Amino acid sequence: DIVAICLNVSNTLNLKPRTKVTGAVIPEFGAPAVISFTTPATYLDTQHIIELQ
Amino acid sequence: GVTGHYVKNKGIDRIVIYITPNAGSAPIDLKQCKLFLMYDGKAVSLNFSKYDTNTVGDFTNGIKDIFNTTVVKWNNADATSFVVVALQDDDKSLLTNAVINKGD
Ligand SMILES: [Ca+2]
Repeated sequence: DIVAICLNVSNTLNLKPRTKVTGAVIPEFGAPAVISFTTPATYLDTQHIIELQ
Repeated sequence: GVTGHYVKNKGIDRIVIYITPNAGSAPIDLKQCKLFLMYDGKAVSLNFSKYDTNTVGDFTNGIKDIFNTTVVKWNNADATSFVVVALQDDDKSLLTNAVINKGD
């Protein structure tokens, strides 16, 4: 299976450029998935969807 | 390329340096770049500064003369900064947050 966890971060975390984001999805049992990315140096208006990790 | 303006009996007063990205380069955030220059007694670093009211002077559609003061607005070129004039940019990247990408 593949499934997408959807999070709206607009007011909660302030993801401007050059910003490190760290985290995990932790299940009831078993090993966590590790989220780890740094947002790009430049965001362009021609490319509103970005691949982060 | 580099080009420059001579005031009579004085010497070169101002210079304009034309810059472009290399093939395949990822986009460069011009407003963080620093320019180091050496000459007969001084080694100076200059930092980006905004054109009048806008991030980059929009001359995508041509300039009568790059050195005429009233057209071009040289005034923010202080002794410690530079300003950027956008000469070709399809995607509006220069014009908006000052990012050079392919073909600019
Ligand atoms: Ca561009």
